[PDB]
Amino acid sequence: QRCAVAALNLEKQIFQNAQDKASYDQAMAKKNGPALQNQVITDAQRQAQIQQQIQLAQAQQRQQQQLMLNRMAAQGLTQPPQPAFQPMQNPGMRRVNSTTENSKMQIRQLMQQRLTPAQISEANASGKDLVYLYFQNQVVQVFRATMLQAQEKAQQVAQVQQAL
Amino acid sequence: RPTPSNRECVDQRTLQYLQVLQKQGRIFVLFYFAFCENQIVNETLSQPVCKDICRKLLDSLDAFLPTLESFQVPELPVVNTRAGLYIYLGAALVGRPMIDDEALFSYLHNRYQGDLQAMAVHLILASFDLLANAVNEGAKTGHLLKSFLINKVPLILVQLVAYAATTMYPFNAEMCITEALNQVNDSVRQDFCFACQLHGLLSQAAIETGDITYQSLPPEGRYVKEQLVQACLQEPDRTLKLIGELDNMNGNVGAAAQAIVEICRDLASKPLSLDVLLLFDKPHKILHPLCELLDNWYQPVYEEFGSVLLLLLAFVYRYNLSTADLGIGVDRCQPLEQLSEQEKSHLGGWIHGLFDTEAGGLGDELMSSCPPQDFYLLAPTLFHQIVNALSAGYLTDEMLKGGLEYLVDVLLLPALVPALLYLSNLLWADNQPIQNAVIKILQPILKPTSISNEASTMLSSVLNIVAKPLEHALKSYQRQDPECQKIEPLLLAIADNLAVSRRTGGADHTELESWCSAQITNMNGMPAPYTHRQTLAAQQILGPHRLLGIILDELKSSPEPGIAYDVVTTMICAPDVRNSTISS
Amino acid sequence: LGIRVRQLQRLLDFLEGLRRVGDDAVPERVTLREIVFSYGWRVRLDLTKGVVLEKGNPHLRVINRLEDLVNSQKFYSLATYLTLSLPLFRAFQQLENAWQTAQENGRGSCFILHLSLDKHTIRFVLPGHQRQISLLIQPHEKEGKLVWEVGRPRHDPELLNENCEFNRVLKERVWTISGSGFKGLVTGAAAEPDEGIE
Amino acid sequence: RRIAELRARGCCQGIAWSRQGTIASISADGMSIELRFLRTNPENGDWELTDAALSLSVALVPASSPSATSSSGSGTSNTTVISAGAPFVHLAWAPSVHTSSFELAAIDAPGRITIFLFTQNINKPYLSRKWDTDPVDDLHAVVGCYWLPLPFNVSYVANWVQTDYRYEPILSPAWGPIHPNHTKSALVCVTTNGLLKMLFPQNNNRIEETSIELESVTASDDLITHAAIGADRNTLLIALAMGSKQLRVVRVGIQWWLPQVDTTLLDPEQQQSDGDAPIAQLTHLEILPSPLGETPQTVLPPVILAVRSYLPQEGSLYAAHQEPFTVIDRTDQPKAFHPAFEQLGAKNSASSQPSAMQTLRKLDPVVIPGKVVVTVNTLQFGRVVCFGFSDGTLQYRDRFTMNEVYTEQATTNITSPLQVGFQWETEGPCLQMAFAPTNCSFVQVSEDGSVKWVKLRYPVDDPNMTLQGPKLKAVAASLAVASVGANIAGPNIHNHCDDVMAIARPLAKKFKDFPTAWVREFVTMFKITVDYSEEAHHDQLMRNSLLQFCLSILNHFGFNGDFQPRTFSGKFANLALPLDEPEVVDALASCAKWGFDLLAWLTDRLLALSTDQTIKAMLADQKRFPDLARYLHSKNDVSLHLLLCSSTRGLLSAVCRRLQVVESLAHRATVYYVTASLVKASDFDKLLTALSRDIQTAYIQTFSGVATQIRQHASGSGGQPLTIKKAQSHVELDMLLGQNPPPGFREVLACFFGNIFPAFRATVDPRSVFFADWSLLEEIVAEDERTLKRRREGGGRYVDVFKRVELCGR
Repeated sequence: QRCAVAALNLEKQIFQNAQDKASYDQAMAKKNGPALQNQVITDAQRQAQIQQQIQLAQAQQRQQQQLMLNRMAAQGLTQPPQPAFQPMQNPGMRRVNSTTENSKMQIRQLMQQRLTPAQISEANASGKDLVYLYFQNQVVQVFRATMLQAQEKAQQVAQVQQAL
Repeated sequence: RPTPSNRECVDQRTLQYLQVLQKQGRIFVLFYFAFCENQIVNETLSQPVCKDICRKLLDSLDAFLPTLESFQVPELPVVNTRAGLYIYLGAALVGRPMIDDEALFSYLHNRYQGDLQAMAVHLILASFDLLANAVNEGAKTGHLLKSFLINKVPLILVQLVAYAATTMYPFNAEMCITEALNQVNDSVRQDFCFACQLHGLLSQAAIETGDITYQSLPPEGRYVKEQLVQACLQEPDRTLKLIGELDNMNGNVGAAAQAIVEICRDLASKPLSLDVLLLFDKPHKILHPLCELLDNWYQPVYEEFGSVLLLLLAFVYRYNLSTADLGIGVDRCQPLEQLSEQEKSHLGGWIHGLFDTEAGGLGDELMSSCPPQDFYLLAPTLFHQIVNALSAGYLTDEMLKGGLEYLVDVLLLPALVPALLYLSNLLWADNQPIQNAVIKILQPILKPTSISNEASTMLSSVLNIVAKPLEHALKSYQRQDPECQKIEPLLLAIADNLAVSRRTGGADHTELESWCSAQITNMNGMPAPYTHRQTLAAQQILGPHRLLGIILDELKSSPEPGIAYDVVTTMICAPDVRNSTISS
Repeated sequence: LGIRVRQLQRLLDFLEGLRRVGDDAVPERVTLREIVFSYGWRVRLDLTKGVVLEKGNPHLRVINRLEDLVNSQKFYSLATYLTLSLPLFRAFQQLENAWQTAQENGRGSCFILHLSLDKHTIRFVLPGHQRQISLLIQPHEKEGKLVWEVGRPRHDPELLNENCEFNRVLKERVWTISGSGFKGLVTGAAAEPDEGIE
Repeated sequence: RRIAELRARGCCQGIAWSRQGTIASISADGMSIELRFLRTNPENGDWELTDAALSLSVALVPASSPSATSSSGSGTSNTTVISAGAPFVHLAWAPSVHTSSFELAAIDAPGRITIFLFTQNINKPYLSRKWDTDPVDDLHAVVGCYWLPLPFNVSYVANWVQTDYRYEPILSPAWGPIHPNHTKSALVCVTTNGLLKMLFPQNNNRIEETSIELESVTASDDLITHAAIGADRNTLLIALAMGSKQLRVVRVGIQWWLPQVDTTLLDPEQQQSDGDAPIAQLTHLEILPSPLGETPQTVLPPVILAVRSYLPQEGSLYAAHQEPFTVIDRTDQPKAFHPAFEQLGAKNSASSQPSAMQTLRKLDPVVIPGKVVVTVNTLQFGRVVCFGFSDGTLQYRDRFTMNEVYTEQATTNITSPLQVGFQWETEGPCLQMAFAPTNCSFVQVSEDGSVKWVKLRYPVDDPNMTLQGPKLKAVAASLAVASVGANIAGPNIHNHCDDVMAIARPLAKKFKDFPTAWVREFVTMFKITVDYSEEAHHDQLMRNSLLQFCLSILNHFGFNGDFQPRTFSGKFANLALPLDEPEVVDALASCAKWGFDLLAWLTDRLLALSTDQTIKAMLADQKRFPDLARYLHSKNDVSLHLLLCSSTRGLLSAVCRRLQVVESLAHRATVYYVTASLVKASDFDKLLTALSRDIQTAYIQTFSGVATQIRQHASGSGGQPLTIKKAQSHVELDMLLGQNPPPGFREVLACFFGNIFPAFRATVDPRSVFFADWSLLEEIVAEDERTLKRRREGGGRYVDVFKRVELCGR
């Protein structure tokens, strides 16, 4: 039965993967009528953002590798999953830092559109925003590393069907 | 909206309109004859309509001659207006009279009856009385040159015997106004007929409107040839005593002189009676037998030489002739030398017994025996040396006057023509001593001491040869020193009555400054105005090709073609006086 | 509605790559394809069924069989990316294989993340929070040809002179052409290995 | 010959073509003036290009109104002059110095004159005189005109003669006099009689309006005797006019004047003087065999040859020669005629002294001249064109024999062609001509159109006419003609249009080597400072003009001379700049951007060369030039040697360091605490762009430019040390060995100790980063790159010159 669980546990993890790869982007495409839909852009943004956290909680439900790292300590198997081996890859503490990070794009956009009492080609303080990319692309990946850290421990016990 | 369209050349355009409207009466360098041939032979290819005019003009212009490229583009009729012989005669009688026999008779655009030329001279008189130019009698050929009819009677009678010249003009002499040319200033109708139309049996019982002949030449039993030469300016009739007078200047050249001195002295004066000879006889019948006596030949010998020389220098300078008489080394080559040649080369006082008596204070001149052909090569140099010797103090005024008293009718007076023709270049120059010397030498010449009325008339006949190039220098010096003249008006108010010469067919100041006019874009019997001194004076200022372009542009747009063609044709094919030289 | 016209336009748009392939062109016909490229592997495309699909052979690029679908179906049919990105991935695989002996014991570990289709990142970690280092790999301007500029991220606080001291026996910030990046990758792995086995 | 038989000799109608300052204007059939110049053909640049009237011509407008006036040239082609029924007839230019041109046109109308004005050679003229108050009568002032000459800042005018063809040709100066002037740097036109008058308009006052003319009657007329042809010049201290008044008499009036009493200047041109003899020998009789087709009529005006004699003792006599007669037939009697008469005026004394004129002699070839007659060299008259398209039977001023008909080099060659190998080329029968300012070409008008300029050409590819060795001194000949009347402001030259690039040597090192030995350039500026480095003729870098292509690859080592004019012009503009504030500051910032870009490119190219395979070995270091020309990489011959770029940029850095402080000085006044002050809008931009330099800071590119410049002295003053009142100049060595690099060559066999990449470079090394200034934008790609044609995608992408920004042309 442990075979039948580890199989489709690897599937749950492969499936929760590629969520980061689809969430790396934010696709802010802006380029009266024009107004009243920037809020709907932000709506779809927060939409795609949220529902990652509940899936994280569901994974932390059957996170069963804190109990195998102990046996892994001394001379653990520790075989990383190289997708050059499984050509299928197909069917058959906080992450609120992301919201805290998105929260710094409404205010530093208001402060960029409050330049009508100003010139035309100087409101381009958007030579900034090369910090938010760094911060996101770091926050998301520093915890994406956990998937690769746990998928290895997954098969520490299922080496050969746990029986042979 | 007054806006100028043409200026300074609009006179032709404002003249041709008046002439075309008068046409319905009773209200060397080259010229057009050789400058339209170019525009034809080089057809203005890529031609919308302008080729028709050009080719038809080249076709029509061949009335002078006869002595299929463009198909002529049409067959347009032709009209014989009243303004053809008007222009022809007005252009022929404007300079040296050049109406000869055949070049005029072989002018047949008419073919049957020459009545269109008996009032085209009444019209000229009427046009030249008003617009005052009565300076003319040279245009009174109405009486004397009517041998045309007596010569045309038999030339047609040889085949047709139905001319009846007696009834020909009396339906012309009803078509002239009776206010200008009256019937009893102008009193010409009473004298044309009954005084020329009876010498030739061309009018009898002429109520309602001595035939001396060409054989008056026994000039041996008498010498009335100084009365014939006086009765030239009288016009009852029979001024045919001119062909019978130009056969003495040939007898007295085939024979000896000394019977010609008086004739030459009396023809040298009265220059208004020199055009009448050329009206009737050719120019080469006088010069050629008179220039060939000086080149082949005692007190009176000098006189006979000078009195004969006095005539060539009048003929040459009144009409502005050239060296077109002896071309075929001669004494008549002197018109080229009017410059003091040099000193010390080969002169060395070659023949200078003169100037030892002519200007000295010693005595007379008897033993000086040099050939009379010292007029040339020794008048200008002698006078230049005299002026130099007078500038510095060498010849006192007493010697100067005693010298200058030697040059009146002593056979040395006709030598002053080249002398003070060259002496007029030293007054135009710029240096005070020499200018004042010439001014001091010019005083006992113009105003004389009232001696020898014969010499006085000789001087008054000499002065009108050089009066044109002599007052120019005087006016120039007056302008240079316009503060203290005190001598100059004394001479200008004297050498002024003799400024009547230069019958060379050219405009003048008060006409040139008066027909430069404008053109904006917004009649009592007299004829329309015209004067051939305008065409050949615009042809010199403006280019001939430019004036041809103007004429063509005007004719293309002028209404009434067939009348607008005759004017231009007979204006182009008229005899030019400037660009024509005589020959044998 | 454009039933056969769909396949017509699909083939008419896909045949463009047959001119620019320059490799072993194609052994297959419509309803499938194959553009196999080897030395002396082939990719099984799909055209019928969803909309499209890709299929590969078990080595050297299965790490991106989920980033290729969008590039193939959406942008264009111009997959000239493999022929110039092969050596980099070969180096990736050989490094991840050579670091094997460390993961058994408690020596260290190395991860690779592929932040995008071209911006990649590699990360070394050592046991007792001794270090946590991450190098970014990224292409740059194409004056003559493309050049990879591998090194520490731009505005990351460098934390000067803690182990960059040792890492400066390789200048620590390279730049390589698309034909000899493997030597730089191996020289950068060996140094950290010698520093971790001590 | 229906057009050569359509030539007018009734007036001095004057040529319709003309050229000065590289413009050419023609009167197209009497209603318009057309302009055209000489361009470089921006595509695959070949100098052979005469523009096909793509400019704004000038047209006579025939419409009018009860009261209308001539218009001026607005933003469009409206430059209309109101006509009165007459076409243009005469065009003439006027001397000028670099500031503004002048060009007047006289109409065959009653004699009205207009004057146009060009300001920046932009072929777009304005008006200066309107001719709306002029009479309509027989003035007709076409019979002659003359612009007075403008003086020189010395006694005479100089022109050179290259002699002594051997190891090197030294050159000596010849010189002639210049008599009159104007008492300004402006000028004045005198047009002769309106057949009566004097009528010279120019009295440019303290105000800038061409005041009314002055007149003085000379030789009044009262009949039909008009001055058909007259001509005037300027003899000793005073003018000299002469007329031929319709007869065989020719008169000479000497019009002396210098009253310009000194405020509002008025000038009574009194003191006209008669007295010069009226020799009636305009044509004398030689009566013998009269009825033959002799006796032609004068056709070309008698041009006065001024007294330019200056025989070694003192001045000499003038010569007013009657130009040809040129009968033209209408036996066969070919044209075959143009006797040219010559008359000079001496002063002799047998008594109280009058002046006199004497006819010298006659000569007559068998063709028809008269198209043009132009005097060259101010000494040797000639270039009498014979209309058979055979330009030039040029004959000396004294004794009138044919000249320059025998090639020779070993001695004085005073003219580029006809002596070293060049030759003319005939095009076809013509009607009018016009010569270049250097008299090395001319433009003609044939029957139909204005055929392109007819230039000389060398017989290249001949077996024994190759350019190598001593035969390469066919360059001193082409040089000694580039200096003509009023030529010391060097940078104005057109004879670049002689391209012999099957030899590749005259590119440089000869045609730039000789002007050095010609005017003493003295280009060794590696001793003192960077202060007076602005020469008027050292800036004449023609090596840029031999760029070999356009929008294609530019010839390498021919843009070393292209990088310098940029860092010259755009980096003295700063020092050229309380001006108009809110509009020039952005241009200053846009120039500083390009400056920092150049600094980045240089400090990049120094790397990737600091670690190459360069070996000294004391027997190499001859490879230096070939190994650099192979890579086509001119980043060392501009930053190390040539002794003056290391000064140009050494001063540019000191200027940028001054520029970067104005922002920090002004922002304190700006922000010291409500809507768009509009000048802080640019001060902010300048401060924002004066901090995006990578780590340059412009404070270290000066230390690394001073260190090497002081290091060079240690060798310069220790290699040229060779064993009272002993001169011992030995600066010519520093001149020569430091002058041969500007034409790309090698170093001086000792500047390979002064190459310390360790010391003076590893200190600027840690003021940048490895991979921070090696990956930039570098929009300087316009000059130095050959891999891509992406820049020719649409209407191209050009770079500005004043603002130095991007530009698209579509």
